[PDB]
Amino acid sequence: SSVQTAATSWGTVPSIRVYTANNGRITERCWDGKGWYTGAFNEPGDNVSVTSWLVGSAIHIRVYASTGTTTTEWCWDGNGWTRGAYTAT
Amino acid sequence: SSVQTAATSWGTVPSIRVYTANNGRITERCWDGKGWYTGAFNEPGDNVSVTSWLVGSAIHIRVYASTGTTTTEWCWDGNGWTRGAYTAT
Amino acid sequence: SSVQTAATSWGTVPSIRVYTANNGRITERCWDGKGWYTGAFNEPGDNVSVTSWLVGSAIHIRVYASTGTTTTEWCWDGNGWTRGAYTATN
Repeated sequence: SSVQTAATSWGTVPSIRVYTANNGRITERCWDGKGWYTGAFNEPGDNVSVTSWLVGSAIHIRVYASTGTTTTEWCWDGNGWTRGAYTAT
Repeated sequence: SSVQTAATSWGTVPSIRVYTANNGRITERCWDGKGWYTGAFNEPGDNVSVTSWLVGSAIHIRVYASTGTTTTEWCWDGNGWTRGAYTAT
Repeated sequence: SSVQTAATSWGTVPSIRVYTANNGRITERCWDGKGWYTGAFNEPGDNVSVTSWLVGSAIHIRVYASTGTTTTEWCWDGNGWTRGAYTATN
């Protein structure tokens, strides 16, 4: 029926990130005040959720990507996407 | 099969907005501290996500409404819902 | 197909809560800076969304749990999960 999205934003501009699960893969579109561009995030998933927080001006993002019942956390902490410690049980 | 929701909130009261995709249409329920009422947002979609931010006391909301793989951004900036610049590619 | 999740976070640590709808039930995993543990939230639902806000250091969470077209709001205000006033229509 349809793609599934998750969105987060931060700061005053703001920056926005929209994650889209489509056909088994999640990709990312980004707005930093001037226009939309494709982000670095690209991971398997049929479902996605996201949360983010600032430490000063530094953004931290957590993306929860699920296939089946297997949910992987992906972390942005300023220097690339890394696999997080999240486990579902 | 079940309806799909997205939620955002802001301020200290807080205000809450809950968007529900049901049978191809997304509608909005709103809480501003006293009770729930039906909001102005009404757009096609099978899937919904949302983010929001304050500029001072002014709320800005972005709702991402998807059908198929077609995602439309809807913007609240204080003066009605407008179509945003978001594109998926 | 897959499980469906919703996530929220607050504060500087931060605390994170991830809600997962799986096979008709929503459960909660929690991070408070040291590790992940299973939270108190456990309610029926095929779909979940969440929002939260701080009042000072006190967290308030609202989880919207849906089955069919019936959405129930669950509230955390420091003293257990309670059913909220949310209704989907008049």
